[PDB]
Amino acid sequence: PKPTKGPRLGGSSSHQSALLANLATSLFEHGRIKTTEPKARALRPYAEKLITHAKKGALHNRREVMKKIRDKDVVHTLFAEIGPFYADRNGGYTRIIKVENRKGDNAPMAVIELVREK
Amino acid sequence: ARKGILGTKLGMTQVFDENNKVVPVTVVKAGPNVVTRIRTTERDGYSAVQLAYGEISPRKVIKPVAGQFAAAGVNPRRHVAELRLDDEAAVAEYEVGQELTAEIFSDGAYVDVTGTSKGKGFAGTMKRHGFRGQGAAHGAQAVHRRPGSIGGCATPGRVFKGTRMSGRMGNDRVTTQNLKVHKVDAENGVLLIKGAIPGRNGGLVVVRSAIKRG
Amino acid sequence: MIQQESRLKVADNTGAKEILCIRVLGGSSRRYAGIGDVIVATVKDAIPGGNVKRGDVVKAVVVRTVKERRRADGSYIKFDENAAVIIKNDNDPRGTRIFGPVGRELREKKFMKIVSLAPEVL
Amino acid sequence: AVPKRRMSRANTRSRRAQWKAEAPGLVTVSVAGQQRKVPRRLLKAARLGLVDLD
Amino acid sequence: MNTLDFVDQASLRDDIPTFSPGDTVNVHVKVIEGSKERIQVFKGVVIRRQGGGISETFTVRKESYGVGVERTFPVHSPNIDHIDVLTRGDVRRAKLYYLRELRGKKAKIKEKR
RNA sequence: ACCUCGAUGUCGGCUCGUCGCAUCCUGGGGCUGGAGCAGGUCCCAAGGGUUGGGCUGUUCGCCCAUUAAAGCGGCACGCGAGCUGGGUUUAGAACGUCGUGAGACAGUUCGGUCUCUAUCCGCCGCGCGCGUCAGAAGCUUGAGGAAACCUGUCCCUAGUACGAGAGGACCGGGACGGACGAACCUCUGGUAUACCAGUUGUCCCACCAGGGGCACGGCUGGAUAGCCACGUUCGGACAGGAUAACCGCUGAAAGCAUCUAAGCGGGAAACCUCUUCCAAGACCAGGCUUCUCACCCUCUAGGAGGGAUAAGGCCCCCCGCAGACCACGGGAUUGAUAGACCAGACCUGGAAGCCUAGUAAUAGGUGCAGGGAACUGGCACUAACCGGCCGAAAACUUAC
RNA sequence: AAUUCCUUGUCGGGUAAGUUCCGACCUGCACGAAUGGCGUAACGACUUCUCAACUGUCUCAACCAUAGACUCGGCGAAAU
RNA sequence: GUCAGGUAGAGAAUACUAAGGCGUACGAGUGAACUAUGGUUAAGGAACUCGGCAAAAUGCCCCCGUAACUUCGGGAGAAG
Ligand SMILES: [Mg+2]
Ligand SMILES: [Mg+2]
Ligand SMILES: [Mg+2]
Ligand SMILES: [Mg+2]
Ligand SMILES: [Mg+2]
Ligand SMILES: [Mg+2]
Ligand SMILES: [Mg+2]
Ligand SMILES: [Mg+2]
Ligand SMILES: [Mg+2]
Ligand SMILES: [Mg+2]
Ligand SMILES: [Mg+2]
Ligand SMILES: [Mg+2]
Ligand SMILES: [Mg+2]
Ligand SMILES: [Mg+2]
Ligand SMILES: [Mg+2]
Ligand SMILES: [Mg+2]
Ligand SMILES: [Mg+2]
Ligand SMILES: [Mg+2]
Ligand SMILES: [Mg+2]
Ligand SMILES: [Mg+2]
Ligand SMILES: [Mg+2]
Ligand SMILES: [Mg+2]
Ligand SMILES: [Mg+2]
Ligand SMILES: [Mg+2]
Ligand SMILES: [Mg+2]
Ligand SMILES: [Mg+2]
Ligand SMILES: [Mg+2]
Ligand SMILES: [Mg+2]
Ligand SMILES: [Mg+2]
Ligand SMILES: [Mg+2]
Ligand SMILES: [Mg+2]
Ligand SMILES: [Mg+2]
Ligand SMILES: [Mg+2]
Ligand SMILES: [Mg+2]
Ligand SMILES: [Mg+2]
Ligand SMILES: [Mg+2]
Ligand SMILES: [Mg+2]
Ligand SMILES: [Mg+2]
Ligand SMILES: [Mg+2]
Ligand SMILES: [Mg+2]
Ligand SMILES: [Mg+2]
Ligand SMILES: [Mg+2]
Ligand SMILES: [Mg+2]
Ligand SMILES: [Mg+2]
Ligand SMILES: [Mg+2]
Ligand SMILES: [Mg+2]
Ligand SMILES: [Mg+2]
Ligand SMILES: [Mg+2]
Ligand SMILES: [Mg+2]
Ligand SMILES: [Mg+2]
Ligand SMILES: [Mg+2]
Ligand SMILES: [Mg+2]
Ligand SMILES: [Mg+2]
Ligand SMILES: [Mg+2]
Ligand SMILES: [Mg+2]
Ligand SMILES: [Mg+2]
Ligand SMILES: [Mg+2]
Ligand SMILES: [Mg+2]
Ligand SMILES: [Mg+2]
Ligand SMILES: [Mg+2]
Ligand SMILES: [Mg+2]
Ligand SMILES: [Mg+2]
Ligand SMILES: [Mg+2]
Ligand SMILES: [Mg+2]
Ligand SMILES: [Mg+2]
Ligand SMILES: [Mg+2]
Ligand SMILES: [Mg+2]
Ligand SMILES: [Mg+2]
Ligand SMILES: [Mg+2]
Ligand SMILES: [Mg+2]
Ligand SMILES: [Mg+2]
Ligand SMILES: [Mg+2]
Ligand SMILES: [Mg+2]
Ligand SMILES: [Mg+2]
Ligand SMILES: [Mg+2]
Ligand SMILES: [Mg+2]
Ligand SMILES: [Mg+2]
Ligand SMILES: [Mg+2]
Ligand SMILES: [Mg+2]
Ligand SMILES: [Mg+2]
Ligand SMILES: [Mg+2]
Ligand SMILES: [Mg+2]
Repeated sequence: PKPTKGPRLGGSSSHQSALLANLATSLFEHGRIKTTEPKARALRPYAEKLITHAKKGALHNRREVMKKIRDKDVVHTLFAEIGPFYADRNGGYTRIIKVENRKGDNAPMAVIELVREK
Repeated sequence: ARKGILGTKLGMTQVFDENNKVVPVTVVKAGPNVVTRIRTTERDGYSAVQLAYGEISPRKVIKPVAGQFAAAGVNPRRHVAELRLDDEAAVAEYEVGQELTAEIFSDGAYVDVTGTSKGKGFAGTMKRHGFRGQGAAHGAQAVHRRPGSIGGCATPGRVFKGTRMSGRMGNDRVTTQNLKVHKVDAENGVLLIKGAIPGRNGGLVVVRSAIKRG
Repeated sequence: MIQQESRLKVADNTGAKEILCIRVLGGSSRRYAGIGDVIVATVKDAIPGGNVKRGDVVKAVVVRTVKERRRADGSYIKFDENAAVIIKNDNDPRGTRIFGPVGRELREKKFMKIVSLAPEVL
Repeated sequence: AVPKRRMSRANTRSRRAQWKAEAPGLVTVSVAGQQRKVPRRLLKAARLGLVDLD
Repeated sequence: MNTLDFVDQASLRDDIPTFSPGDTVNVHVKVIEGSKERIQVFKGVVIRRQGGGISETFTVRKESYGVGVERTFPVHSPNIDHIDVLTRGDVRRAKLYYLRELRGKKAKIKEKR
């Protein structure tokens, strides 16, 4: 995907790599999370790449998703109940909805979740 | 007398010469242009022709603009600009609603291009005006790249209005002069410019007959 | 691309091996030297029985440059080592036989003896 | 550098008066039988049921 | 869609043979010398190729007496009498940028079989 | 010794310029002890430019190699709230000299803290409010400002004119160069932190196989787009008008004579236009069309206050090669702005697994393979909407 | 010369050029023998000069990821 | 002042880890200059500068072989 244009979100490449992997894992584990809105914007490409890999189940995709997100539990649930459940849907896997601004620092939070209409 | 036409830059490439050389060429899409107005000296104070270009849906155009286009007798266009004439002999050949395409130019004649330069952002003095940086060593004290002295002291005690220093560049009209046209077409209005012209991909450029040599 | 203090090869049999550039010629604030530019260079070392001794101030023309130089057909030149040819006031070499290839630009720069005598022109 | 004289009432207050805030518009949406108020950013989210309002 | 395709086709040149970076090729160069036309032979190794539609462009590099030499022509050049690739070469890099700093026995090019 | 000792920081170097002309070249003229080139001198002329190095802290100066030249000066001996402390200009020590002595020496030699977050003026850029007389959208003319303004070599005329010879013309063409500025990413390169691969050590996922985590991206080879120059194009006019110096015509005062006092003129990088950008906040606030051109209430009928509207605008959304925030630009279902899918190009270079041969570290096949951002199109699968807010004529005088 | 104002003394080596350096001459303003003289193997975060490699110190800067600078939210300074 | 694990290791250096304790009390975003900490860079390699200041570069183990000079230890890990 297109890289973040400005100075990066978390403050370094390794840090955002770990951050994005953790966000993707937690979001796929749970289903609906509330996070910083630009963070969800930058989250969208990673989760969508995971959905793309999931659509075609195979050993190479097993290893690709493993090397990306580092959890046997989340990769298994991803390949078992998320994967085939988006077989007939092309693109548009996540929804971004923003909510009341944070009290701590007035940062705009957005609730990002999988599409469960179908 | 003086010809002109609007265009759009989409790419920039090279083409081969009949003298067996190679020449870089700028893609300019001089799409079809329609005359929307005529300017007469007795009624307005000068002589010019106004042109409109592009395709916009009738609801995306502002209602006064759509009404003006309907009064002109042509369908709505995207952007509007004019070309200024110098005598009524060239005025008489242009009439309201006339359509102009790219074959009006003949290859072998210089052209002048005018467009908006790229948006470079708020840039430092040395990058903007081509200053010289000082030593990044030998004991510099955090003035590595910042210009420095500006003028005298207590006489005149000021800056000399017009001093060249920091500010935003680009995002302004810039003209390039005396350019080859390498090859023109009649089918879909595509005109070629040997060299590099200022602007952007999918941007707006206007080409006019060269004033320098023509 | 030859500048002041530039360190060059010799492609001649005059008796010199290594020359140091002195100035680049051609005009005020002359800044770079390209293939077919007459420059002035000084000899750092030489063959013991050579015609020219070290320390002489001799005019030279550069023929082999590492940096790309375009031609009319877009032809870019990357050579392997910066080399020059020792020249005299009569636009003629001081040597009699030449090492390595040469570029076409010398032909347009009127230097005929070098381009004719070189083993192959490229 | 430092200031050397006290900047006057008019200067201080005139500079300060430009710093303010702007009140936005509100959007009424019919969800769950109640009409509640969101910014237009949340109209679709409110109709579908994807935004949390205390 | 590279809308310049129907303008490129006007000057597009036929009988273009296939070549890849790292292939050994020679080019004939038409040179006018004193109002006289003649033909030269320049052998070399292609190091990069960048297409442009009608503007497919490539470089040719050779080695002479241990020092490299180059000529750079685009594909549809009317100066090129013939593009006679000698043997198709196999190179790991499609751009041979690193070939600048390999000397002598280092700067050889693999031959596909 | 008139201002400054309840503080005006000092020489040089770097960056950054500005102004005058007593002008270095380029430009135009007068004279010669100016055969021709090659000169010397004086006038007019500030448009443009005016080297890099070795030496020393240097200014200066000497030397080395070109170009057209390597100008003179003023601007707190331009410029430290822009930078350097090399010397002058503290505290050590030493040499030589002076002084029996502490110490000193416009004598020398070594190292020796350079602080300040911009209030105003000024400046470089970008914004909010208001008026241009009903209210809005476009296009603009343009007074008035800015930018730029440099130049070398070769061939023909013609080795003719000339000159004893050697030597060698004016003017004009044609072609080819440089330094400077403007623009751009086709080439060619630089960079490339979600792209690929190779590799050392360590830790982890039940075993291995394979993977990842960290060690400046752990170290390197690359590299799409974007940004950029070393890369590629273009420009420095032609011509027109009035002029400096200069050269003239017919001509008198003064029968002549005289470029001038009447008049008519030629005459340069100077001057005004011509080239490019800004520009109606240009307050004489300019001009041409297009669009909604009538619903009220209240105070008291003099005007004023409040509400309900259209065109249009704003908010908000996705965003952009537009951007510090703003501003600018695109689109909103009657939809391709952003995201993804597919395809293609491109980068990367032979994935995983299985089998075969080899005891082994491997190699081969399945296969132009696997993986992959910014490049192009098709599809609404997702996000930008059952919508709110700003926003319409006091009139009078003359002629027709 | 850690002593030399004229002085960048003159002569030789190094580079294109060397007011520094090295080697000699003595015209030692104003060296000099225990406030020691001349050399000296070894050492020195000592002084000065040259050389090969190395490099953005430079020609001439470009790009990239950081921490500020920027906007928003919270608290909230000073020299004058 | 006292306890001193594993793998590489000459090691109490250094890199990653166990036992064990922390992310140390302002944050969320926007490719601006510019400042600071770093990486890379065509090609030339000290041409800037008072000075190669800073940077860049070699760097470990085992072998082969190492000059002028000297107080006979050294110089010497010379250099390669
Ligand atoms: Mg520029
Ligand atoms: Mg600089
Ligand atoms: Mg610094
Ligand atoms: Mg006094
Ligand atoms: Mg006083
Ligand atoms: Mg004081
Ligand atoms: Mg001062
Ligand atoms: Mg001072
Ligand atoms: Mg004068
Ligand atoms: Mg003259
Ligand atoms: Mg004279
Ligand atoms: Mg002058
Ligand atoms: Mg000028
Ligand atoms: Mg110097
Ligand atoms: Mg001055
Ligand atoms: Mg001063
Ligand atoms: Mg000054
Ligand atoms: Mg001064
Ligand atoms: Mg300051
Ligand atoms: Mg100040
Ligand atoms: Mg002192
Ligand atoms: Mg001092
Ligand atoms: Mg003392
Ligand atoms: Mg004594
Ligand atoms: Mg005494
Ligand atoms: Mg005493
Ligand atoms: Mg000291
Ligand atoms: Mg101080
Ligand atoms: Mg301070
Ligand atoms: Mg302030
Ligand atoms: Mg004007
Ligand atoms: Mg590169
Ligand atoms: Mg790059
Ligand atoms: Mg990375
Ligand atoms: Mg593991
Ligand atoms: Mg690790
Ligand atoms: Mg690190
Ligand atoms: Mg690498
Ligand atoms: Mg770029
Ligand atoms: Mg008379
Ligand atoms: Mg007369
Ligand atoms: Mg107005
Ligand atoms: Mg509206
Ligand atoms: Mg907008
Ligand atoms: Mg490639
Ligand atoms: Mg594998
Ligand atoms: Mg892609
Ligand atoms: Mg696209
Ligand atoms: Mg209202
Ligand atoms: Mg009134
Ligand atoms: Mg001495
Ligand atoms: Mg002395
Ligand atoms: Mg002595
Ligand atoms: Mg001396
Ligand atoms: Mg020195
Ligand atoms: Mg003496
Ligand atoms: Mg004495
Ligand atoms: Mg004694
Ligand atoms: Mg004594
Ligand atoms: Mg002693
Ligand atoms: Mg001694
Ligand atoms: Mg000694
Ligand atoms: Mg470098
Ligand atoms: Mg520079
Ligand atoms: Mg990056
Ligand atoms: Mg921060
Ligand atoms: Mg900051
Ligand atoms: Mg900031
Ligand atoms: Mg505060
Ligand atoms: Mg220990
Ligand atoms: Mg650790
Ligand atoms: Mg612990
Ligand atoms: Mg900064
Ligand atoms: Mg830095
Ligand atoms: Mg590198
Ligand atoms: Mg270099
Ligand atoms: Mg050196
Ligand atoms: Mg010096
Ligand atoms: Mg150091
Ligand atoms: Mg030794
Ligand atoms: Mg030894
Ligand atoms: Mg050693």
